Amino acid sequence: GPKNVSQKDAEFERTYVDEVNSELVNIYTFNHTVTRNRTEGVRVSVNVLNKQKGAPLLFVVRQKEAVVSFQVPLILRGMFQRKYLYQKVERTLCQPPTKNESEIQFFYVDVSTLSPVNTTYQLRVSRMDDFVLRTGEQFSFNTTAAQPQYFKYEFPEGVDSVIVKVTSNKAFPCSVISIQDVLCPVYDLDNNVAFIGMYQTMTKKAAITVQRKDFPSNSFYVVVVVKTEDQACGGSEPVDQGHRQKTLSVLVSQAVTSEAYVSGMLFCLGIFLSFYLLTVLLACWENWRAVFYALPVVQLVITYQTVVNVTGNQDICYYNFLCAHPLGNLSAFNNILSNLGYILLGLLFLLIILQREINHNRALLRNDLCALECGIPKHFGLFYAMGTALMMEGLLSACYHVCPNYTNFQFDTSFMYMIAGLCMLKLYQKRHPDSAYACLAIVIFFSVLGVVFGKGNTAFWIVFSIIHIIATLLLSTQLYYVDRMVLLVMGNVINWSLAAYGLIMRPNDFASYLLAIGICNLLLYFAFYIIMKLRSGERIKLIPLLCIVCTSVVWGFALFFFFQGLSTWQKTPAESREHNRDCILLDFFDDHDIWHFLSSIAMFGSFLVLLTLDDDLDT
Amino acid sequence: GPKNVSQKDAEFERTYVDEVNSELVNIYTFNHTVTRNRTEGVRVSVNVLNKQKGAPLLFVVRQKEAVVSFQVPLILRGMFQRKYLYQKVERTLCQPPTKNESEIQFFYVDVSTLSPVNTTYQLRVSRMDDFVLRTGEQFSFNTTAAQPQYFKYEFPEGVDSVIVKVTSNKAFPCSVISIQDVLCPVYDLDNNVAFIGMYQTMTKKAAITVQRKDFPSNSFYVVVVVKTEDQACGGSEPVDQGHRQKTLSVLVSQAVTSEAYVSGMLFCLGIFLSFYLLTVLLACWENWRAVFYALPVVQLVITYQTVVNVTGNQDICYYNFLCAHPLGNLSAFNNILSNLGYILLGLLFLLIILQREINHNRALLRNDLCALECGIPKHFGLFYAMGTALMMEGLLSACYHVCPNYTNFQFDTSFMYMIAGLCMLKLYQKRHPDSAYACLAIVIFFSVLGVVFGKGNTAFWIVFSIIHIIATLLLSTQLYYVDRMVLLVMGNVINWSLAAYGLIMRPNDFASYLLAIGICNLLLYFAFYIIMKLRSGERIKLIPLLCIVCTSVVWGFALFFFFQGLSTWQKTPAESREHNRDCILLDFFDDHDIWHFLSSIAMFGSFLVLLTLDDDLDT
Ligand SMILES: *[C@@H]1O[C@H](CO)[C@@H](O[C@@H]2O[C@H](CO)[C@@H](O)[C@H](O)[C@H]2NC(C)=O)[C@H](O)[C@H]1NC(C)=O
Ligand SMILES: *[C@@H]1O[C@H](CO)[C@@H](O[C@@H]2O[C@H](CO)[C@@H](O)[C@H](O)[C@H]2NC(C)=O)[C@H](O)[C@H]1NC(C)=O
Ligand SMILES: *[C@@H]1O[C@H](CO)[C@@H](O[C@@H]2O[C@H](CO)[C@@H](O)[C@H](O)[C@H]2NC(C)=O)[C@H](O)[C@H]1NC(C)=O
Ligand SMILES: *[C@@H]1O[C@H](CO)[C@@H](O[C@@H]2O[C@H](CO)[C@@H](O)[C@H](O)[C@H]2NC(C)=O)[C@H](O)[C@H]1NC(C)=O
Ligand SMILES: *[C@@H]1O[C@H](CO)[C@@H](O)[C@H](O)[C@H]1NC(C)=O
Ligand SMILES: *[C@@H]1O[C@H](CO)[C@@H](O)[C@H](O)[C@H]1NC(C)=O
Ligand SMILES: *[C@@H]1O[C@H](CO)[C@@H](O)[C@H](O)[C@H]1NC(C)=O
Ligand SMILES: *[C@@H]1O[C@H](CO)[C@@H](O)[C@H](O)[C@H]1NC(C)=O
Ligand SMILES: *[C@@H]1O[C@H](CO)[C@@H](O)[C@H](O)[C@H]1NC(C)=O
Ligand SMILES: *[C@@H]1O[C@H](CO)[C@@H](O)[C@H](O)[C@H]1NC(C)=O
Ligand SMILES: [Zn+2]
Ligand SMILES: [Zn+2]
Repeated sequence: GPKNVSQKDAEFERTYVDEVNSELVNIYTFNHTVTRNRTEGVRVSVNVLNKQKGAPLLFVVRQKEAVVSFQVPLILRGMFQRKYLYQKVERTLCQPPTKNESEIQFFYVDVSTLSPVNTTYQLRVSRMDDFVLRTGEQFSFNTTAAQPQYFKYEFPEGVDSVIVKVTSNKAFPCSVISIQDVLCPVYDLDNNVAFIGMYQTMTKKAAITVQRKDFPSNSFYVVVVVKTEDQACGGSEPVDQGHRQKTLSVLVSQAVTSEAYVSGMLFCLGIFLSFYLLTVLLACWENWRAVFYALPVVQLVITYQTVVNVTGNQDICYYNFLCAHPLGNLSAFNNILSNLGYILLGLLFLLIILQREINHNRALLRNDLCALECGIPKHFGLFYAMGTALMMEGLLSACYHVCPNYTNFQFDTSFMYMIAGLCMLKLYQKRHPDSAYACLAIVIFFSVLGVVFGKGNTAFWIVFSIIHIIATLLLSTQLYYVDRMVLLVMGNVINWSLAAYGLIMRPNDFASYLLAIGICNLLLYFAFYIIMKLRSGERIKLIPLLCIVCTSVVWGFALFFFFQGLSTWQKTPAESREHNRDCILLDFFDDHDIWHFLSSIAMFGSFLVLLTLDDDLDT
Repeated sequence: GPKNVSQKDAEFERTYVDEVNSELVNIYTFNHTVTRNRTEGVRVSVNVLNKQKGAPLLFVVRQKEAVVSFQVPLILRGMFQRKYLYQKVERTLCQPPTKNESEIQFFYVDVSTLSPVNTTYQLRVSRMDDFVLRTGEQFSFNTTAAQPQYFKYEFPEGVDSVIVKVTSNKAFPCSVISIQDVLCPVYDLDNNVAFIGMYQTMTKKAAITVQRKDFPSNSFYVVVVVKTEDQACGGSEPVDQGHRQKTLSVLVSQAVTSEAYVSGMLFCLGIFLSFYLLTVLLACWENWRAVFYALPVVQLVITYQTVVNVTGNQDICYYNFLCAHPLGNLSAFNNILSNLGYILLGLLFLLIILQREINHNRALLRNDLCALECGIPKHFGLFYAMGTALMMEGLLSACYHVCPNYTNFQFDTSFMYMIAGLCMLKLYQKRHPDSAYACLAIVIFFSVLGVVFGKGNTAFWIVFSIIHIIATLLLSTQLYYVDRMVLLVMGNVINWSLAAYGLIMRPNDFASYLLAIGICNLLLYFAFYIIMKLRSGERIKLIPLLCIVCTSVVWGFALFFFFQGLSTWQKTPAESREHNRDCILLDFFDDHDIWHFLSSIAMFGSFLVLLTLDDDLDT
């Protein structure tokens, strides 16, 4: 007649080799017994042998309630009208749940083409024996840009959230890992995948935190889809592309139940309400025996945070996805407690100055002669800024850590130098009792130029490297005697030891690097201040000296953890996600959160250097 | 046998009514003669009559080089697992260009289902006689969420850019208008549409500017896709949804060729190099006859601008899409020249102060007695700020107008009050020659609270309304005699006339509204300053008075155009795009760009009030 329609009764796990004309159509009738409980996923797999350029095979999979139709050799899209041609196509068949416990279910495969030559294909329908994922058990597979895959997970009895971790041992097939509910169809194509769910482009690691209140089915599909071009991960006639494949590994493990939150917050209070206990008991017994930054920052952040929450495109906020414990609508709630050190110490510092000035004033009322002529003259208008600034660093970082990003970046660390600036100002306002804000603004502007060029050319880096060493020998002679020539020994080597470290690494983060120059230069001056006392008639009581060794150590651990993550921020969040790590402390905090703890203790303990350093000069 | 396969030879523009079992499949063989030049688009259309709940029809359209397969009644997705069921499906068939001038082309339709009851459908394949769009000719059609449509445009001989304008007379089907190249397939589904191209959610208006350098085919497809739920436009068992349809209208018109740019830029220079000409000729003949805002602003903007340029999601930047002439990578280049008034007048102002102070200093060298005791004492450290501030308002608005948005919003107008503040400070520093920055920061913070609540509840508005009238009677008695009680007459009514206007409209924009309070309150004080002179022995020369009438008028036109668009910024850029308008002046500038022109002339002409107002007090 017009055409030829052949109706074979097909079988699972067998390979059929056949031929189709422009005048022949093949229909295969597969059938499987589905069970309500032990769902198994069917998976079709076709492969056209030595196809010419004439006309594709057209494959239709007809279930009871869905039609899925593709054409082999599949042709996929590049950026600039580039085409890729895959000879081998695979697809898992979505199928909805059943009201009966077990029932027989049919589906048909229809193979046809409109080319006048006998095309030979290779059809094999095989059942998946590893569909449903199990909690805490690794699993490996393969996928290409023509053969997307997806697996099922269903939450156990009494697990309210999991974290789907997917890893790969190599870089450049670029996968997308979407997470979708269990209602057919499954959006596992390059165009479909971004439609719904909450995805994550991966290169070596992806981690998605899932909570079963969003899934009334108590289950979800994990969908892995490779991409034709690697531009979104930092890479560089149809072009056959079947030679490019990706091996992966998926592990689903339960998240922290509820105690890591309670035992995490009872750790911040336990070591900062400890200082309040300590100083009060130390002071009591012994004695008688800015807004211009608050406004623009926050309202951008609230706008930016909800975007992912309402879109599920997790390439926006540069969290540490392996340790990011959500609470409410906050996706990294453990990076916000970490900023309790500033809010609880920058305030405690102010209380110290209050009573210090209040205790002082009574001496004038007592008509003390010392208060008028003995000791360095009082100036507590700068201490009230250091105490104020610290409290404002734990508020512009708690707002940065709601979506860390290239845009949001300057908010925290730029204000950090201000704190370091006041320490530099106070020492110079001490010895020479008779401005720098431009330099802090310049540094921010330089970091802004270092923000417009953070991944800037290495030519820019050596420009900064050269300029820094010029400013190294410039400020060297500003404060310049055997002891004086001792200064330039370390004052120039340490800066060399840092600028050189820049070229060896070229951290994509810049402002955070300048912070390293900040302390590493400043911390030297403290010694330069102390060596003045030791090599003169000046002395040190045990109260200030004790606050010198301790704070010189907490600046050691802090600068260690501040270095544990320094390159853990790159372009293309897919690359920046390769560096995430599990939670070190209490399984709630990681390296960075330790830095927010140690920095606030390093700084507060260096304020109480200045406060009591020149307190032996009273008499 | 196993099934029944019927092979009909079908015909165009006829309606076939047939039945299918779980044991019958229909195959229709359509054929059309395609021509290289006059491409016509085929369009299938199926409709299932009184379908039960059992099992869908499955439709496959098999061309020579593509398979398109759906299932009727189509089921579409809501937000929270809501399903919608369409009984009627339509689709235009994509088909690639032909190497022959004209050739016969076949395609098959396959109708089959797996339900055991005779389902009756209604298949009609009809050719489209209005496929290819023509330049400058309106065109109307219809579409639903099951029947997406797309049309073709190909650029004429010598037209380098067009603007696709689509309008609708009603609001709430939410369409998406993508623009894609002419390579099959066409992504005209809810999931596909966002994949590639450059789309725009519409409610009443959409306008996409297209440039044929991005399309080597010299043509593109305009794709219209309705949406099931109206949430993205501000709205509120499967639920049958075929009763909801959208009528549209598409007009493609050529953009400004090249002269609107040259004749636009030769308009900014012609009226600001005019002032330089004017004042120099007026002065010469007659006489002898901050950085803390530059850094955070810009680098966010460059990051934000390229996102649309690399994604084509034009619901991000709140341009005026009907008048937005691109140049380079800037999408609204006519909103950036408009800010040449500040850069060219805030600088000219400084030149005035220079020679004013330079001419002054020689009087002291000449040992003039007047310069020491006659006239109000000189203080040009505040004028050098007003001249500096103006130049910095035409730089934080030229950076805002690269993507206007809720986040980017505060950059320009917040700094505007600073300029108004110095004018208020100068007058009070004049009469009382012996701070407000907190109020400007508070206003920004209040506008920040008005930014966190811009669309805030009307309860918030009346709070501001009540508080403003309290501050109306508060500052009234600060500066308080028949003339003194004249002050409170207008000083309180005008503020009432504004706060009341707020409740009648409740503009979603807030900071811009506060600007209206800014001038409308400030502008009254100028009169309050002038009425002091007129009702005393004080006088006015013709040089200052001339600069009073003129600047009181340019504050009339400016506040007119500043009101022509005040609600033209809402939530959901689909709604905010209903308010766009064509270009008024030179077909390059619109209402807002006139405001950037008149504001800079209104301000500069009010500085030269203060400069020369009290210049009759010399002797
Ligand atoms: C369902 O498919 C199976 C194939 O897996 C069919 O079972 C075959 O039946 C034939 C005829 O008796 C025998 O070769 C075997 O019993 C089966 N073949 C196998 C297991 O390879 C079965 O007929 C199909 N069901 C229906 C209703 O057609
Ligand atoms: C993924 O693909 C790789 C091939 O790239 C598979 O590795 C092959 O299969 C087994 C397992 O090692 C060996 O017998 C072959 O020699 C392997 N080939 C190579 C080149 O290594 C791997 O098994 C696949 N992963 C699966 C099936 O889970
Ligand atoms: C292409 O389709 C057309 C239908 O539009 C077929 O033309 C029909 O041919 C029959 C047989 O002679 C006659 O009824 C008319 O000539 C046509 N019917 C119409 C116009 O309604 C034509 O046969 C098809 N071509 C092929 C090769 O099958
Ligand atoms: C879009 O649909 C409307 C119906 O909602 C069509 O209007 C109908 O068709 C013609 C044109 O006015 C009239 O004879 C009918 O009475 C109209 N019905 C109603 C209720 O107004 C309109 O024609 C369609 N647009 C097209 C086909 O371009
Ligand atoms: C296939 O078509 C040919 C026509 O040449 C003829 O043998 C018959 O119609 C069909 N036979 C089979 C086995 O399909
Ligand atoms: C199982 O499914 C069949 C349809 O194949 C249906 O007729 C039957 O009612 C179902 N079982 C029960 C217990 O309802
Ligand atoms: C293959 O093509 C030949 C034409 O040479 C034709 O006779 C034959 O029927 C086709 N199919 C097979 C299975 O040989
Ligand atoms: C349809 O199937 C029936 C079987 O009951 C039989 O008439 C024949 O096989 C087929 N007839 C037609 C016209 O398709
Ligand atoms: C027109 O198309 C046919 C295929 O149907 C092809 O054989 C022929 O070569 C084409 N015409 C020319 C001039 O190449
Ligand atoms: C409709 O269903 C009946 C069963 O009652 C069956 O006999 C018949 O073949 C079906 N088709 C038509 C066209 O009547
Ligand atoms: Zn931090
Ligand atoms: Zn503006």
